[PDB]
Amino acid sequence: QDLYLRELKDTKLAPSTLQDAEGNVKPWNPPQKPNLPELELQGPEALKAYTEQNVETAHVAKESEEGESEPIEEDWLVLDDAEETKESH
Amino acid sequence: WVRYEASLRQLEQRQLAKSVISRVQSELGNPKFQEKVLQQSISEIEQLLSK
Amino acid sequence: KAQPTEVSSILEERIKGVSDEANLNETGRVLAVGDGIARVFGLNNIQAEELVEFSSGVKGMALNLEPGQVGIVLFGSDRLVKEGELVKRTGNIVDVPVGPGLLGRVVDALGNPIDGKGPIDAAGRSRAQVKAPGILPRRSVHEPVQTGLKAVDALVPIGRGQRELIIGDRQTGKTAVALDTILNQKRWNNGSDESKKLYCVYVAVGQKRSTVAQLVQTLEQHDAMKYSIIVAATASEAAPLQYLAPFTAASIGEWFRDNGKHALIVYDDLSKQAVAYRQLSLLLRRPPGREAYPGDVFYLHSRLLERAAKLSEKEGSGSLTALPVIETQGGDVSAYIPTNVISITDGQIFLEAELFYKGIRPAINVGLSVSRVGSAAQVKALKQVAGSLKLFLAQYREVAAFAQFGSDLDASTKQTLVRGERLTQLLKQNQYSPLATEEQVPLIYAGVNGHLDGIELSRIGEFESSFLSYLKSNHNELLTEIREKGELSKELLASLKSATESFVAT
Amino acid sequence: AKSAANKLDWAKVISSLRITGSTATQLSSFKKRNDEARRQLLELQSQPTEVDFSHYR
Amino acid sequence: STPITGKVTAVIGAIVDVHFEQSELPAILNALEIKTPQGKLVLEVAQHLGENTVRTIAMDGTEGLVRGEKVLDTGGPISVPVGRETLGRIINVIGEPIDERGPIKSKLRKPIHADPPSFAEQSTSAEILETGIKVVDLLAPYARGGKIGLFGGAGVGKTVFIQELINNIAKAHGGFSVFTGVGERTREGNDLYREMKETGVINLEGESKVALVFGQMNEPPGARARVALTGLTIAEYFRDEEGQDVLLFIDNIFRFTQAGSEVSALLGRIPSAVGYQPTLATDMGLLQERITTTKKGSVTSVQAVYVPADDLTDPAPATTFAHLDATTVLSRGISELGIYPAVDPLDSKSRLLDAAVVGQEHYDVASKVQETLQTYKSLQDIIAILGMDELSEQDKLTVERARKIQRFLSQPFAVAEVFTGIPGKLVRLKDTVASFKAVLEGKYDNIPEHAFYMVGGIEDVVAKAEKLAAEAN
Ligand SMILES: Nc1ncnc2c1ncn2[C@@H]1O[C@H](COP(=O)(O)OP(=O)(O)OP(=O)(O)O)[C@@H](O)[C@H]1O
Ligand SMILES: Nc1ncnc2c1ncn2[C@@H]1O[C@H](COP(=O)(O)OP(=O)(O)OP(=O)(O)O)[C@@H](O)[C@H]1O
Ligand SMILES: [Mg+2]
Ligand SMILES: [Mg+2]
Repeated sequence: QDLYLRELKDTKLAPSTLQDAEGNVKPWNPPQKPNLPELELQGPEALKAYTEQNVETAHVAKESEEGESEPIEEDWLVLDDAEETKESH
Repeated sequence: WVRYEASLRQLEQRQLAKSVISRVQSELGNPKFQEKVLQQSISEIEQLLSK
Repeated sequence: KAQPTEVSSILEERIKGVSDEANLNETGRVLAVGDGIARVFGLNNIQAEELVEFSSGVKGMALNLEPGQVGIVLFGSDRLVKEGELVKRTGNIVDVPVGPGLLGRVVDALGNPIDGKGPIDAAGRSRAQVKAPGILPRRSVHEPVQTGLKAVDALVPIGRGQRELIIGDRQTGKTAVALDTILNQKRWNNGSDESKKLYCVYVAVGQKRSTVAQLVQTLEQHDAMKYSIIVAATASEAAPLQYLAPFTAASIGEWFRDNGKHALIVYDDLSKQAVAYRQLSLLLRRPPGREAYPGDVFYLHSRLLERAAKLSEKEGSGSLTALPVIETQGGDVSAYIPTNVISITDGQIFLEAELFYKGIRPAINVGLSVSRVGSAAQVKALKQVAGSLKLFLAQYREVAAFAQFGSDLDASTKQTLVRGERLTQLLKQNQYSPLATEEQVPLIYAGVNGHLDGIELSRIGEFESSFLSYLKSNHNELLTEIREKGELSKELLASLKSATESFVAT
Repeated sequence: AKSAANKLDWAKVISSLRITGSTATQLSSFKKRNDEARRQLLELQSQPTEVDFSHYR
Repeated sequence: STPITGKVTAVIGAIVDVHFEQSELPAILNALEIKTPQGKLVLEVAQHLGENTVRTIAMDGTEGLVRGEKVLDTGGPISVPVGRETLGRIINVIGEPIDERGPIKSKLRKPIHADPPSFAEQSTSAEILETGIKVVDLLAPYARGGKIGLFGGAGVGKTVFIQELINNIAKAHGGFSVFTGVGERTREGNDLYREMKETGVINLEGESKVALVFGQMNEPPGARARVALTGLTIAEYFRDEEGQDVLLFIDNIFRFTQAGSEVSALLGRIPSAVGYQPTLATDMGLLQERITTTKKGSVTSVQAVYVPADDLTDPAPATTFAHLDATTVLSRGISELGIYPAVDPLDSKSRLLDAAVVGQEHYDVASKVQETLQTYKSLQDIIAILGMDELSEQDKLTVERARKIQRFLSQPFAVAEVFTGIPGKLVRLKDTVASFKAVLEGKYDNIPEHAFYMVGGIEDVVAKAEKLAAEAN
């Protein structure tokens, strides 16, 4: 009946321009467009960090080297220190 | 980017809540209140005539 | 989102269709409304305990059916109700939707989705007051429920269909054991064998919404919400809703129980259930009983708890395990509701603040904490194959029985003293860290062949952790063999003893 | 492999009874357990490093 | 519209029954009006009795009420001024400015009775609020978005603890604060008003950061039961409309349940346990659920509870235990032992005391302190009759360490320096945890136990021991 149809029609006048269409909004003085799709579109990345973890910064892992590939000055010293330990061992 | 969409779902219903305020304020300023009593009259006839 | 707009349009059209198909004449008229109570003149043929709708939109349950006017409690506030309001009759007794879509959702006492994740896919609709299974349509408890707590597993066994009470004082760890069991069930809840699945259903009667928010955040962090259902009755809700919620959750679990699955219900803080029932009965001018409680609180608790059972093979061999929680004031277990609940359950788990402040984190009073089922509902690996796991109860009784009054007489007394204190320091565990039977067995088995040689008391914890490491590495065969077969064979006993002594020498 | 890596480590602890005060061999064994323990945890917590274009997108 | 008018039939103490006319029945919890010679007497509706008669609660004294007097319906619940203008203005249970600083120029007026904010609830249980008091920071940290206990009997110093908190937290915080003050002495309210005036928190010609609500015991039970909700309404307006961190303060929540019990007997309900109202848990939950962190904003509420006859098992304290995360019992025995604050360390207890939030070192320190203090209580019975010489060497070490600790938990307050003679002091969390761990390790056992009394950090203990060994000994 009509009293539901007219409020169903009312759903096709007041909120039809709200989200069903993009005719901004008549009852509201503040606009609907420059909040969610431009200011709050970056809103999720205005809550998290930008240009570091949304870009995600796929960074090359810092490379770690061996013991400088210099065995002679330490292996014999370790061998000399191994003599010291095994006397105490 | 998911709960932002979820928050987008929740906020959208929230302005629809104040939209009903705009809707309901449109409901109270009509001569349909005069016309609506005829809606009961035809409806209540259809109700008991079923029995 | 235009889709919800036409969804609401068709909602409103069926709203009209349903509303203008009643032509009721027995629709009563509200005489007077009290503090959440409303006597109504009308409803000549109203059933008992039947749901109603008020013209404002508040639900109500038909408690008192005295001649003339009817006693209606309110599922919600008396905010919008006045005198002389037409009260719609549902035509059916209060009901709650049941189904498998409940998993991962949070609902209220009635069963409405309150988490805000959309509607609920319900496979059925069951009563809130259903009869407990009879004497024959049931089977004894044999399958054990793995809590993940060594003191709750090897000492006080629980199984499918039993009723273990977490009796204790405030903020002693009552909810901790329940949530630990819920997290522990994830090990088998991720598999395919449905006979080992334990879906968790939890009640929150009286706890503030912040607490349940932290709790649900907890289950989703450990990825347990996918097999858990939370029903919430905060203190903000009306007393009828709190009083009704545990029954609805019981029906929710009984859905799984009757469908051949296995489920676990945590009746958290069932005392505020009693106080809500007190408010109900007193506001209905029903004559009170002892200390202002309604007389039929024992019947209230019995009917609720005994619905949990282990069904027999004929109906499907389903199960439902009750895990109620009762808080006591100053350790007074002689209090009325504590006595009723200790007499209603299939054992208890005592927790006291004194052991909690003594360092024992579970705070399990093994002196009083007892289970009506022992060998039954216990994994065999934690049983006669381990030998002493049949009789640690006597050992922990005697070690407490000679603390200073039974002062150390000879070397046997000193040995028992060291053994007992090392064990009590061993049973300690931390919250949010459930454990498994296959690594329960080695730790307590080490508690019989070499425990006094532990590396001083403050360092027995990393001793147990390093023992677990030395058995998960280089010894995974033992853990496996004891975890699929569930018991310790003769060669398995020899291998376990060899490993224990090998790490003892280490 | 994992049990084989430390299987020979239980040989050096028997070899350690005659050699007491090992400065870094146990530390190297500790280091080869520290990083290795970091390995199993790393791979078990490792989800398939991808975004579900079917569901998660 | 036409003014809804009726006749007063019964005036029973603080309970008034009003008979109305055809379909003129007002709503529950809706303000009515009686033109008294003194002023305005509102009649909040409690229950409906039928036959166009309603049972109401008077917010003022019912003196001079004649049966059949004209009543007027306001049309809604009690309305109070809300907004930043209320800051610096002392209001009442109804909202009239009782500071005689002119009429209130509020822009909005909100109803007193609201609803809990559903499941729009965040849970940020990671903000340890630095209080300064040594005992509370260790064993029961106060959350910035939680509800604070403050239990205790008569003359245990709960109000002094509240003054210390308002001194240490309110001054150095960005966000409005509200003090409701349910059913305390008007003298205390006057001192508190003055002190905020001199400190600068409220300036009669400045900004002012506190909205002062006040309902004392001079108000009838209805006002004493509604003033808490009135202050809560101000807190809610500041959290929602302004989006600020509010700092709600009360003086006693037990007075609310006490007034509920007062009105329940004449309201016509069967008495509950030990003569309380049947609607104790429900009403108290309604009151204490509106106070919540509330996703758009945050609140800290330092509650304060009076235990009747020092009974922790009394229904009202027992029920309000469940709705608090950080609690403080303030046991009397500690008070006659002379340790002020008289908080019992074995019953303080809080959720935030977990290794993930407060830190592993802090958790271990607190646990060991609890053990040391609990051994003393366990051995008290043996010590009391026989004596310490009948204990073992380890028992003696533990009991003397426990004595040193429990004497060291004491801390001077900047508010109660007149009752101590020692200027107030504040200790940071990192300092007190380190000091307690140092004492636990046994680094300070040659120090006399008296050196730990009225001190701050361990350095103060060392200095006090130096003086005690210097001139006293
Ligand atoms: N194993 C544990 N390790 C560490 N802390 C624990 C452990 N068990 C409990 N706790 C702590 O004890 C306190 C109370 O535990 P829990 O959350 O289970 O409350 P409860 O006993 O159910 O009480 P309530 O009735 O107040 O909800 C909490 O601070 C919790 O962190
Ligand atoms: N930190 C403190 N230092 C010294 N004295 C203190 C301290 N705290 C409280 N007192 C003393 O405790 C007594 C009671 O103080 P207070 O007015 O705060 O009590 P209360 O418990 O709030 O009282 P009531 O139950 O009447 O509300 C006073 O004698 C006061 O000097
Ligand atoms: Mg709990
Ligand atoms: Mg005081």
